[PDB]
Amino acid sequence: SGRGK
Amino acid sequence: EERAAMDAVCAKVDAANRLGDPLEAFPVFKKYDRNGLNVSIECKRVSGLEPATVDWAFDLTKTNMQTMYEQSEWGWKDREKREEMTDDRAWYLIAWENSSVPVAFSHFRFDVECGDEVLYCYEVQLESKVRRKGLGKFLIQILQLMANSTQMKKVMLTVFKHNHGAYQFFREALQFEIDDSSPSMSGCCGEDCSYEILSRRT
Ligand SMILES: *C(=O)CSCCNC(=O)CCNC(=O)[C@H](O)C(C)(C)COP(=O)(O)OP(=O)(O)OC[C@H]1O[C@@H](n2cnc3c(N)ncnc32)[C@H](O)[C@@H]1OP(=O)(O)O
Ligand SMILES: [N]
Repeated sequence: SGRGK
Repeated sequence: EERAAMDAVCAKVDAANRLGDPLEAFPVFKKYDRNGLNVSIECKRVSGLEPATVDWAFDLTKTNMQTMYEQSEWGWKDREKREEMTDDRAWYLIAWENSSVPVAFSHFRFDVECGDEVLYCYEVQLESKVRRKGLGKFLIQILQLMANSTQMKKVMLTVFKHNHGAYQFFREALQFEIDDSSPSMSGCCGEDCSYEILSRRT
């Protein structure tokens, strides 16, 4: 879930 | 010669984003009928989904994930997540039990990440009642197939360290690696971040 750095 | 490199990469992403049905050639992946399920799977751009389907997908994500987002550095904000899920570039795999009840989905994109063409899995979400039946693994295998068929270099995703079931699913059952972009791959004294970025090369 989501798009982290 | 730096624009030439990103132009070959962006060309492949732009082409994938112009596809009609990325699964047209792969009808065997449009059904999952194991362990009591009878699911039909479709791949559509978000523009092709009914609004009530987008609402179901957002609500399922919030139900499953809100607390874990608040336990992370990110926080949860409805508007930010809804905007991400309804971006024109969003693609969806939707699993419909008996071709009628939505029970699982993935939000994915064809994009560039760290100079590489990737298929980025922004969500994989199942209703509780359909879990531990192999459906999640199958959806990720579809993503892997689409990454291959569009000439992406990897499938990528983010997982919370405190999402222990999903972490074991990706790392052990599906053998995703920790990606070089993950926070844990910078620093030699064991930095402290609540997520990992995982990937699987094509
Ligand atoms: C961002 O989206 C990436 S991180 C995923 C975030 N989503 C999330 O947390 C939503 C809630 N969870 C799910 O929707 C679902 O639990 C998944 C998507 C995490 C996994 O889907 P499935 O339930 O369909 O998993 P299977 O394909 O049946 O599992 C295959 C094998 O993986 C291991 N597995 C899966 N869940 C596990 C949990 N909770 N704990 C330990 N291990 C898990 C098993 O090895 C499993 O095989 P089994 O034969 O043991 O069932
Ligand atoms: N990252």
